[PDB]
Amino acid sequence: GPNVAFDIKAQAKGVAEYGNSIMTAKTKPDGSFEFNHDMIDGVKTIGYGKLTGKVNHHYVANKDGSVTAFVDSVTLYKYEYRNVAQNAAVNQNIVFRVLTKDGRPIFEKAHNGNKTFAETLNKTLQLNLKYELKPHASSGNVEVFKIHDDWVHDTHGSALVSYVNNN
Amino acid sequence: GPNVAFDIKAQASIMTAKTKPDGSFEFNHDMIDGVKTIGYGKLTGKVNHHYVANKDGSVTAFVDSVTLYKYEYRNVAQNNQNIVFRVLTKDGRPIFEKAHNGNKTFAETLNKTLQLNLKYELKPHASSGNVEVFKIHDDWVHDTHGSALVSYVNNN
Repeated sequence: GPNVAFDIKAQAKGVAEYGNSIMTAKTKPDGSFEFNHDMIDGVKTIGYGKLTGKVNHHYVANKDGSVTAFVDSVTLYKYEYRNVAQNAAVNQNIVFRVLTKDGRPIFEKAHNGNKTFAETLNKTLQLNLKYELKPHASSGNVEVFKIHDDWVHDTHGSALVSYVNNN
Repeated sequence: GPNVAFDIKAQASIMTAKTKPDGSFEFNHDMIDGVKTIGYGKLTGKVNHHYVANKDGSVTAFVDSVTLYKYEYRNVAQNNQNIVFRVLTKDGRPIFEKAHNGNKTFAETLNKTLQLNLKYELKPHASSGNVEVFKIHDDWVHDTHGSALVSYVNNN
């Protein structure tokens, strides 16, 4: 039967590809995963974010030692954020987004980073991918969704005129 | 005839003069980065107003419209930054929007007149108070955008 190593990881859009932005998720072989990120304000850590989910996949072993990996879909369960300290970039806000491979947003959460919370997504995104894998073959890195974790600084203002009759 | 003091200010980073009594103005703003200023923005325009003296001592200030000429940006320090400058009417309709990364110097021409059609009948020492004539957004995003990537290796 199969002898497949599964992983999931997150890499920031650079180009980069020097490997420094890569975060490996805690995973199980059934596809379960969990990403943890430190949120920086940026004098120190103000909180920890956690995205949980599961890749739905299954494997068929062949006689010759090759295997077929079916990557059916990927489910996102929760996004949680645990505030630890007060945000000292006090006019900046955080936006966390998850999007499909194709750029379509499916979750968005804007917040100031000072409140703990948990949001439930329970969103399954269909992939229907198949990798025919010879001995020692790798699928390589296959995007299954996108992530945005942004700092927003919004100086919103208005132009005010005034007139005084000095007589 | 008319003795009226005109002013224009920004309230909510956005500094407020220069101003001339004919209504011309410019707004200057600094983009900050850390505490090492990256560049300077400047928005120029003119308020279109005029004054009618009454026998009373009283004056009517007609605030007809405001014209926006240009938005200029000057990069002073080189270098994942989206910066967006917007101008909107006092009612919330965007009339100009510029996204940029901050590394290039540029000028955009707006030449937009926003009709105001306001009138303040001003008795001696009366004041219009603060009248909003348009809005500005000088937003700044630090992007960390990426992908979740799965991988499968056949270890046979």
